[PDB]
This record gives sequence, structure tokens and C-alpha cells, in this order.
Amino acid sequence: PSSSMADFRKFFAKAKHIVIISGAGVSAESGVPTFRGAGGYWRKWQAQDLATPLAFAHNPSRVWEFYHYRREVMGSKEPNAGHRAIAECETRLGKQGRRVVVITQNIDELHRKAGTKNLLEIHGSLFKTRCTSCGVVAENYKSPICPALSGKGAPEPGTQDASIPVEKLPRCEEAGCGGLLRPHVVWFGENLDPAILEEVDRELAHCDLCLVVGTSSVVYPAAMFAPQVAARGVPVAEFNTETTPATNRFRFHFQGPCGTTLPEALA
Amino acid sequence: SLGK
Ligand SMILES: *Nc1ccc2c(C)cc(=O)oc2c1
Ligand SMILES: [Zn+2]
Repeated sequence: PSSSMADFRKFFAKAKHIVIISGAGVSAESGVPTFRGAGGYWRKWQAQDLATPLAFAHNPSRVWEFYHYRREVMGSKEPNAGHRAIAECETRLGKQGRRVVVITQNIDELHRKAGTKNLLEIHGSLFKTRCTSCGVVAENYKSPICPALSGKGAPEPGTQDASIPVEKLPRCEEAGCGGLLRPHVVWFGENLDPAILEEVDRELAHCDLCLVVGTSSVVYPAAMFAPQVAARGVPVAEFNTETTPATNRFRFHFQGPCGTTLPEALA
Repeated sequence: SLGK
């Protein structure tokens, strides 16, 4: 696959509908902990242990401590130059009547904080809740999300469970509900929102240029989306830190931090 | 617990 920035820029200059698939690497360049992969732990657990319906069923306080920590951590994190290049791209192209959409698995909203408006968050958001009784989804940026979680969620091994009674965990504020809230994030073993998948398909079907950023095109989630773009003859450009593009078929591979390559690519 |  080509590494010619000048050739990519020629496609970019003509593209009227860009899909940008954004993976964990974009968030990692902002220092956002993912609690996945080697070394990434919260206390003695990884996300595979806590981001599950079973974990929440048995230990909702521990799961809420985990997500509370991750919410509060965001107060010290900022979008990186990759987020900014992507947002600035959307803004500039939008004034020209050209579409940019970001499809991200990241749940930390740094794309939104950078100014991205056209955003499909396929794994949901740390800053949305869903009521386990009535289903309502709500924005929630409160620090702390409930009083009982103030000062909880410390990540250090040895930290004991807060063991907050479920009545004092975040509760639904719809009139006449009061049900127990969960984070509006996709957990292991769960379905994506079919409505989001429908929106994703529409974008993949109409785009004339696809970028895969901060992840590989041959693993989830990009592997679910990029192949059918490439099948239509649409160029796919990969921006990630792998030395070997674990793939041919795709037109471009640019190695490096997205905050180094994307400002130039999307200028 | 898996890969999403
Ligand atoms: N991890 C995961 C969960 C759910 C999925 C569906 C609904 C389809 C898909 O695209 O791949 C999935 C992956
Ligand atoms: Zn409710």
C-alpha cells in the first residue's frame, strides 16, 4: 500500500464525502486510559472484567466506581492534534458543501471536545446514561454523577470496593421512574445499536474516501466497515503506528502518531 | 468478557 502523502492529498482534494473510522489509538495519544491490552488495569481488573452485563448485575457499585473514575479522569485530558485535524477538516469541508463523518469506538468524547459535530459513537459515551428500567438515554457531565461516588473509583491496586447501596447509585430522573442507571456504553457480549449501524451503513455506502485512524483495518471495528468500502472501489487510507500494514487491498498506509500525520494529510 |  502506498505511503505517498502527495498522492493521498490528490484524492483528498476531490473527495466530497469522507468517512473517518477512529480507533483507540486516537484516544491513547491524549493519554486516555483504555484498561484494555497489556498492562492496562484498574485495581485488579481490566475492562473485559467490568464492562459486562454480568459484572453490573452482580456488582453495580464496582462497575459504577470504574466508570466514575474514567469520567473524572477526563477533566485532565485534552484532544490531540489528530482530533483537531479531523474537526478542522469537517468544519472547512462543510463550508464547501462536502461531508466528513467520524465513526468512533472511543467513548471519551474528545472528538466532540475538539469540535466534531458529525460523530457516530458506536460504543456510546462515558457522558451518557441509560435507565435500566425505562430505557431513556440522557447526557450527564455532572462531577460527581451522584454524591455517593464522590472520591470513589480510585484506581490503585488494594483499593477496597465502595459497596454503595444500589439506591444511592445514579438513579433515573424522569418523572415517575427512579430506576437504576447504567453507563450508556456498549459492553462485552452486547449488541451495537441497530440505528447507529443503519447510519453507519448509509455513510459507508455513499462515501468517496475512507480513513482508518488509530487502529488497523483488519481488526474490529474497522474490519466491519472498511472492506465493503474498498469493495466499491473507494480508496481506504490507514493512519496508525504499525510498521507493517497488516493488509494489502487498501490504497494507503501512513505510519506514525495520528497527531503527526493527520495535520498534514487533512490540511 | 471478550473483544467487542
Ligand atoms: N463487539 C461487537 C459487538 C456487536 C457487533 C455487532 C452488532 C455487529 C458488528 O458490527 O460487530 C459487532 C462487534
Ligand atoms: Zn428511567
